[PDB]
Amino acid sequence: LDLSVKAVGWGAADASGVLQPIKFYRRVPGERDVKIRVLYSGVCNFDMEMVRNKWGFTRYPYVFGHETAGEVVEVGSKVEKFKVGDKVAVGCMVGSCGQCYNCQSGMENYCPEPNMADGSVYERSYGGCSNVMVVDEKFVLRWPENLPQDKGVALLCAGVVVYSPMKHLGLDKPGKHIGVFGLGGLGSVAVKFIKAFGGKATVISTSRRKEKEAIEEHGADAFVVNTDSEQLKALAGTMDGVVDTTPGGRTPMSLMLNLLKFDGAVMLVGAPESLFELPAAPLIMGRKKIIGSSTGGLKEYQEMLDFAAKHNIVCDTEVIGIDYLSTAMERIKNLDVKYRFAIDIGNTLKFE
Amino acid sequence: DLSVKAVGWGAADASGVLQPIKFYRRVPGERDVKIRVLYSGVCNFDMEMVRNKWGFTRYPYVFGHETAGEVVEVGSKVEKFKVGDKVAVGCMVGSCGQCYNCQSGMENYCPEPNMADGSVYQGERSYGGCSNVMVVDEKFVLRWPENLPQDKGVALLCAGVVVYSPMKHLGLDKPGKHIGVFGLGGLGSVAVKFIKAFGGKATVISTSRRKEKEAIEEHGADAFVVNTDSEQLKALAGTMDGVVDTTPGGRTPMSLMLNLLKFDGAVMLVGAPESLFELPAAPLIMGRKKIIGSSTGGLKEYQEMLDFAAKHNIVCDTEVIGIDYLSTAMERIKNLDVKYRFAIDIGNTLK
Ligand SMILES: NC(=O)c1ccc[n+]([C@@H]2O[C@H](COP(=O)([O-])OP(=O)(O)OC[C@H]3O[C@@H](n4cnc5c(N)ncnc54)[C@H](OP(=O)(O)O)[C@@H]3O)[C@@H](O)[C@H]2O)c1
Ligand SMILES: NC(=O)c1ccc[n+]([C@@H]2O[C@H](COP(=O)([O-])OP(=O)(O)OC[C@H]3O[C@@H](n4cnc5c(N)ncnc54)[C@H](OP(=O)(O)O)[C@@H]3O)[C@@H](O)[C@H]2O)c1
Ligand SMILES: [Zn+2]
Ligand SMILES: [Zn+2]
Ligand SMILES: [Zn+2]
Ligand SMILES: [Zn+2]
Repeated sequence: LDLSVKAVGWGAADASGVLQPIKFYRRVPGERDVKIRVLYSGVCNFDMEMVRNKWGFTRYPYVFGHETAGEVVEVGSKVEKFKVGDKVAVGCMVGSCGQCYNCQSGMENYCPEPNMADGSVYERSYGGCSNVMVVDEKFVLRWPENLPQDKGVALLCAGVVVYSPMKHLGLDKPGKHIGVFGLGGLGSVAVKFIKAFGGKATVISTSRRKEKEAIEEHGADAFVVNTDSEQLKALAGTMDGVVDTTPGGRTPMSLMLNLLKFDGAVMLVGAPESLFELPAAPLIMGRKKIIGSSTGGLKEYQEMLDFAAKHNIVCDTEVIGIDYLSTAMERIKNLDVKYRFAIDIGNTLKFE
Repeated sequence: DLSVKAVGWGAADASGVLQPIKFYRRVPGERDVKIRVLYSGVCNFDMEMVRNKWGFTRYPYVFGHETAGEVVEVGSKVEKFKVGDKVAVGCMVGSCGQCYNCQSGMENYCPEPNMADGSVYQGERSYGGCSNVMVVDEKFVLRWPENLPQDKGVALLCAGVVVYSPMKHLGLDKPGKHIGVFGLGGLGSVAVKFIKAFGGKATVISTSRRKEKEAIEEHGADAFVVNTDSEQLKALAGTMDGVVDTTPGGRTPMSLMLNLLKFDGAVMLVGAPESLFELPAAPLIMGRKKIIGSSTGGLKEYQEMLDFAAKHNIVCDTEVIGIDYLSTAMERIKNLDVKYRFAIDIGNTLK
């Protein structure tokens, strides 16, 4: 009896970054392992850049996927969390050292030795844009019954990235006024989380066309175009926090600091592109802070999903077949999707 | 009503030529404390303010945010201070008293602070503590601990509070923490001494190789590194819970300070802003690191800081001078030729 787990995934074989199918094996499920039939895989800006090795974290062959939703088809004998049939998800990590202070305190995303699903080096692994995953139960998330997997799968990226810093800073309280720069996947979900927390959300966007969806769909309290200097001046000193989802350096730090109240925080989550110019005087005079954040701990992933489910929050998602992946990447780059693609792996990814 | 006849030192205009300035203080109201000034600290801030370096200076200008003296009179409703008590006044003599910051004891972040030296941070016209007498609302008067000398201690009102406040806010005032300190002057040296007394570890990064001995032997630093020693700094990557930057803003690379931090580390900027920092986002994001600024402290923090310094016998290295040396002292302050602060003996030399 051949036990091996045959898999196929999409990514790049070479540094050229040309998208291709990649055949490989998953390990046989150990006693604590969960074998997952992948139903949906999110794709985002991060994946699009990783395939071209924008940041030097990519090892080839490279199968992307840090946004994975599926169903349990097999469990190891000592698995307690999940049974066959259960809907589950996997985020950016499939392992950590488990003995460092970060791991002990539930911040596995800041383990010095993370085991990334897509194998990014910042074990040799293949990501969730594949037919099947085998993952230790610790790193598998329970999927809430009331969330659809197709529209929800992007929460694993869009959701956790914004939820984690807001919780860390204690901004997830009623009454807080939070500004959000850039209304894409992260931006839109941030607005929806802020409203559900009982806060007030202001959107600053480069796209005037997004006013309607910001106000009418996401429930933002205000929408401001980034070039509207007089309106931005008027919002000086009004925000408990600012969430910057724009590429690092594309929004002036001086603007973001000026919008903050005393003790306010700028939360940088966007991909670094260029240096910020940082004036010290606003930080010092206002005891303001700038903080960065990447993904979230395992607990935060689960809490985020449970929260989204409670308030019926999803990410605006376009569901596509695997054969459209090349075009999807182009649309991601051109900011021509509202706001994320989800790949229907379960129905469209096939062998040979 | 005006009453108390007063003399202070400062400048009449932007030339910054030091002179005596004659004025009157108000009669103590019911909540006021009249203070005979015994010592006044002077520092970089004062030296620059007299020349209006930053445009905050209103003339005539009598500096002094580091004032220690004794109570000679109190208003009828003051109970906390009695005649004869040793006291101090810091940078503020008033605030709006009704904003969230004021209510939560962070008067230094009131939108409408009343500065001792009258610097426009609006704000009421005032003359600072480099004067023979002060009249101050009891709320803004500090109790001076008996076991600290006023002459060597008065600089704590500036050097001490500025570094103590952010470390407390960030929870860095705990045993085991490793804190880096850029610039070993008044703030730097006192920071080291606080860090050690908190039970932490202090590394000093300085531009002056000659300060190695005093850093280790006098202040109790665990390590000393020259700022141009790239290889040593590389080796300290990822070791520090916090970095205190006392250098002028923009003089220390932000990339260096971020690189020195551990996961969840904080950069604390307290130095006078001079030029923009270049901020790379990647270290912040990857390490969940933070950059914060801080200015002076709340009234409670001033008092806690003094009480703490007293408990551990912490003072600032101070050169005590007469008022007639003030012109030369300003020059030495600018040339970084004092270890590390001047205190003026007002009580005995200002007539
Ligand atoms: N920290 C983490 O853990 C983490 C994890 C995943 C992703 N990220 C990063 O988070 C960022 C946002 O993710 P996303 O999926 O929402 O990205 P996205 O769809 O590529 O862009 C989000 C929005 O940012 C604004 N924007 C994009 N490019 C811009 C530019 N050059 N100048 C100014 N504004 C620009 C646009 O908003 P408007 O149309 O409103 O102007 C756009 O809709 C990306 O940089 C991504 O790499 C970070
Ligand atoms: N945030 C606040 O509330 C507040 C309040 C008062 C003062 N301050 C500011 O805090 C800073 C420190 O005060 P201080 O009285 O300790 O200052 P200082 O005696 O003028 O300078 C302190 C030390 O900083 C270093 N330094 C000075 N100029 C430098 C330069 N151009 N480049 C690099 N390093 C330089 C030197 O250390 P090394 O010899 O070791 O290199 C010097 O001994 C000043 O900028 C002061 O204005 C802030
Ligand atoms: Zn670990
Ligand atoms: Zn993603
Ligand atoms: Zn106030
Ligand atoms: Zn001072």
